[PDB]
Amino acid sequence: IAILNGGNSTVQQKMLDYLKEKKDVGFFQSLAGLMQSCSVLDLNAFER
Repeated sequence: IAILNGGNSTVQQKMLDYLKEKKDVGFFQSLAGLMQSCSVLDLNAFER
C-alpha cells in the first residue's frame, strides 16, 4: 500500500511485467486464499 499509494503507474507496470515474465499462479492463488480466509462478523461470538 505504501509503495503503490497514489496509483503510481511505474510501479504498477513493473509489477505487471514481473508477473507476466515469471508466470506465477501461486501469487493469485495466495490472494484468493487470503480473501477467502478474511474474517467477517459472527453473531455467536458476540453473544458469548
